[PDB]
Amino acid sequence: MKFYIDDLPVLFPYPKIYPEQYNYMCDIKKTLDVGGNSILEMPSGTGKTVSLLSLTIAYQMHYPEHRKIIYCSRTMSEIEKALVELENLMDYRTKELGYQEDFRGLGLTSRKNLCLHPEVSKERKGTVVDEKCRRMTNGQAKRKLEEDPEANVELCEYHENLYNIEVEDYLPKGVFSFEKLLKYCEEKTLCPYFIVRRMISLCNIIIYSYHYLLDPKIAERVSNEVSKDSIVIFDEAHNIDNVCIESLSLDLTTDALRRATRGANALDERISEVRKVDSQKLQDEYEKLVQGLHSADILTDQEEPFVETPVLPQDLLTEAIPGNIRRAEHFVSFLKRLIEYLKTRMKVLHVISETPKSFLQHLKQLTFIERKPLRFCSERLSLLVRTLEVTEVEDFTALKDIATFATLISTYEEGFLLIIEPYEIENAAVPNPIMRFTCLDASIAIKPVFERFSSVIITSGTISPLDMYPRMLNFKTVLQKSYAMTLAKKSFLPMIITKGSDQVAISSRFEIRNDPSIVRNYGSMLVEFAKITPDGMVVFFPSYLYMESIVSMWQTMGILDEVWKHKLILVETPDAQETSLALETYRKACSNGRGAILLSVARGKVSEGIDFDHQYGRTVLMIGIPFQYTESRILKARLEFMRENYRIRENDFLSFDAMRHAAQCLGRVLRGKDDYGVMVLADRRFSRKRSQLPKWIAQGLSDADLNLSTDMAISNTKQFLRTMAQPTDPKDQEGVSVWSYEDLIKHQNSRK
Amino acid sequence: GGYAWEDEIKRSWDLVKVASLVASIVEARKKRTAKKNITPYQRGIIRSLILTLDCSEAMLEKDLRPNRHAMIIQYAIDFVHEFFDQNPISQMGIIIMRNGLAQLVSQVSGNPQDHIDALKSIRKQEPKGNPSLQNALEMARGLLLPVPAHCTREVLIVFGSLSTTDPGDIHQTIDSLVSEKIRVKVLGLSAQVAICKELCKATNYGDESFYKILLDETHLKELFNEAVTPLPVNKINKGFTLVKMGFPTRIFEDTPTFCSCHSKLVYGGYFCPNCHSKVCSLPTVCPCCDLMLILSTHLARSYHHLMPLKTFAEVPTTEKFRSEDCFSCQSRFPILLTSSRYRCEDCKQEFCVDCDVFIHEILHNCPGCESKPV
Ligand code: SF4
Ligand SMILES: [Zn+2]
Ligand SMILES: [Zn+2]
Ligand SMILES: [Zn+2]
Ligand SMILES: [Zn+2]
Repeated sequence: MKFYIDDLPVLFPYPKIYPEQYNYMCDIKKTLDVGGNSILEMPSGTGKTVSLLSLTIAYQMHYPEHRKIIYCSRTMSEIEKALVELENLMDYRTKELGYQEDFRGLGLTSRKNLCLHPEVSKERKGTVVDEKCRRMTNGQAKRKLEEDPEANVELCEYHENLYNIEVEDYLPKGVFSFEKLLKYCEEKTLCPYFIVRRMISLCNIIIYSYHYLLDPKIAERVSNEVSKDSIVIFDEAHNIDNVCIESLSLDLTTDALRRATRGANALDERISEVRKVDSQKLQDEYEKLVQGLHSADILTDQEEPFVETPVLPQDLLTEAIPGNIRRAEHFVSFLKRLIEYLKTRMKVLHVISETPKSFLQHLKQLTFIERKPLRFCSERLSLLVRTLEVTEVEDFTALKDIATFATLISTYEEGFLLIIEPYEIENAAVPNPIMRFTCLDASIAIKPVFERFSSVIITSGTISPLDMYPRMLNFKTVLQKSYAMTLAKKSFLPMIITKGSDQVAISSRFEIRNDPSIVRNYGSMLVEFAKITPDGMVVFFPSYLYMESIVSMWQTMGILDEVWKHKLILVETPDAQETSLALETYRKACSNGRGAILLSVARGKVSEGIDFDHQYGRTVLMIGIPFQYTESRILKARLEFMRENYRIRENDFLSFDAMRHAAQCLGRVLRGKDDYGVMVLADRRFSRKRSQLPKWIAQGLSDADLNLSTDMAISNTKQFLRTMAQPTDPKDQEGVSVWSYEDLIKHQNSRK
Repeated sequence: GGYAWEDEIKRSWDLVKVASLVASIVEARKKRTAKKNITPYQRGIIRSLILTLDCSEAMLEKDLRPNRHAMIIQYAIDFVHEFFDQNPISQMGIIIMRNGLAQLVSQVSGNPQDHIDALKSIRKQEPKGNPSLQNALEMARGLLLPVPAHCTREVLIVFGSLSTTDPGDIHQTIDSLVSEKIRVKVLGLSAQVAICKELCKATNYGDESFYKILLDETHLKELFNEAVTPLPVNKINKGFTLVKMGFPTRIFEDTPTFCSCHSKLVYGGYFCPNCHSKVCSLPTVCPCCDLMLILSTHLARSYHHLMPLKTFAEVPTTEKFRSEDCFSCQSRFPILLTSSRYRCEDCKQEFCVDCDVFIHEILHNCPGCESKPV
């Protein structure tokens, strides 16, 4: 349809529209017009991506500013979904407007997902792919080939072919999804990875993950290309704090330090070899360093620094190199003794928690390394590696971690904490000391985003409570509200089971994981629900270890045998590819009527973007509250930091952290208002957590379902499933849950 | 932490404490609105149905008295009697699903008695094993292969399980069914099944109203009954043609003679007008010349499906009325402020509530319309 807002014409790609979408669209426009940040929570059963793209894209095309749009997701899978939705809108707009307006939309991901090279795309890790692509695209091969054609160094045909054409002609006007982009590039032998990166500045809407916006290692390059007045959208940002924290975190192990020493020795040997034969390169680099130039000046735009910057760009010193690490040999000695200091600190016998300031003071005591040279460690190492002709960097890879540690610890002093534990795994014959550099304040990584950009929209399906996020992340919002879906007939049945058929309490507490009574009760619940669930049944466990243990007990007890009769069993695995294969098989079984049951982790890869709409998801079995591991040094330190700074109680945050993951999994079963399913939370502790659930889920949770039994819950599930199968009366939903064009005009007139 | 005992007493006696004629009509008025939409849709009178029944472990449940198997078989016997009564010139086939296999229990034939005997025998065996839609659909596809192009190939499936185990790819079978122009109706028992919904939708030109799930035993009888009526044909699916069939003449002989169909001595039979061979009963295909033999009564049974009687619209009490008694039965209309008169627009004659149901359910001609001379 094509309806009107106060002054903005927006073309919706569907003939019908939900009341929630119009209200959601109206609120977004007001936020953009008034400027500022907002937190909008909408039910997962109503089209959110289409509504966001429809209004935002219409907003830029109409207003003179023509503000660009920045869409941020949490995983690459969501990027493709948004792009497909993005393609849907433009196709509809092109048909309605009679012409294809000038519009460019691209997604941005890593080389691993966009490498068409037959030999470089067959790797099992993105780090190796980047190194090989850089070798063929750094420019050393091209320069060597130009000087001497006989050189055996190879190039990438896809990268070379781009130089023939101009940047503006890399792709035709329109929206190119990853599936479409690869097909188009393959037919013309071009590199999608370089096409998108060189084309970000020309895209009306650019879609990437949170890591490309929060992680300084890869954010700085992309952030420099995007505009400053563009619209920023945070989709599914209910776990944005975790992304922010991990952006400035590091872990060091005894093996890493041992490998670092080998790399340091190799660098010293290489420097000696270069000195004997080619000493002019060292002098040229030294002369530039004395002047005061940094990696940005020396390095060409075609090449990239060896060590990605680990700190935010605003925290990088703009002064010259301190001088202690100005020369190659002196820097190596500086680097070497730093590694030795780290090694001796790993021989502790008890957990030691220390602030960065204390660590620096002790370092300045045992050795004579000052704070300022450490801040330049990563910057200096990249220059040295660049000038040493290091075509193979397998040995020097370990030194990247050491350089990252030095810059991070010497840069930040507040909101960061260093943990040294003699036992990485408490259940180990021999101690395995580990050193963890942790970020406690999640607002540090997101602070630049909220200041650089004027308008930011934070939206998700299960972002509740909305007050905590402004508290946890230091920002203020013009408006924050949650919508309640106006569904004529209830489509989702949320229930809480506090005990089994025997009436014995059931919980997923780790200390009682190996309990015959609790395990059997959960297994009976799993079997009983599989009996009545028509097509698909998804089960989420608090942790992978709990799933591994409980599943094994079920196999011995014979519970899995009963499940095998009615549904195929697919289990999430640590290997990403195997889990993806399981999802394909799980979907195939549901489609063909064989029936399948998927066992996954509530905090795993499946829960972070994979949706089970319609037949795939009909019953969600939440086995316990997905609580974190309480006896963790990282979590305890963060809890204390939040308590002292933001006055957030430790118990409150723990409940909030677990509930958001439980709700996250709950909301991955509804796509439209015709989708239905049953959501069961199996733990005695969910009973008092009704107020903590999202508003649209709490509304559907009745008082009688606060504490149910396995037998009682099954009876309700059977009755609910039977009712949902009946033909819905159209008149019951003509203008109360779905609106036509005429109905929308009525709403506008009545409100005005 | 006090228990519920100390709180108070339930006091059940407190719960209970100590226009109507208009309500009875408005419900009747609303119900007449639902049936007001009647149009002469084209229907395929000649049908070829393959009744598929589920006999698996899931059919041993006690949801339906006495069990799903017994009730479904019991209703199946009822379905055969009603189907052939209103579709005399159609044929039926019966298949069952047992032990993950499709078992043929009745070949395609126009004799209702043969099907009844097969269903009665099935009533004894205990169901078990897993169901297999692909096995049943493949068998149904084969059974419908030797059918003329003018007949409507249909398959009614009574599914009771929530899962299906198949040896091959079900989607390929669904595609073949669409290519063969077979139409599938599924009557589920417990809940929607993803494959069943796709089968009913893609096989019926996208219509999603052919996959029905009951809510009680009363509704199940309605679902079975609704399938007896011929299914309207699609516009773009044209198979118009002329079918050669004859009208035999009954005889009354003094001595018995062998029948050309069963090779059995029978006193009286109908002589085919093409080869003079005698057949015990009708309607059946002649065993010699392969020419369908039917009586004029059989054709007349389907006229009402081609010229449905237009619904009767209520008359508001504001206007005056013609007569105080029903035109057809002269049943005095109660005064009751509401009216019970139903008028036929074609003839504008008042009818009582009793006749209106009878005229549109038992009879198929408006008594007033016939009396009216043009
Ligand atoms: S230029 Fe593109 S195709 Fe070639 S190796 Fe690099 S990422 Fe792969
Ligand atoms: Zn005979
Ligand atoms: Zn004959
Ligand atoms: Zn009457
Ligand atoms: Zn009449």
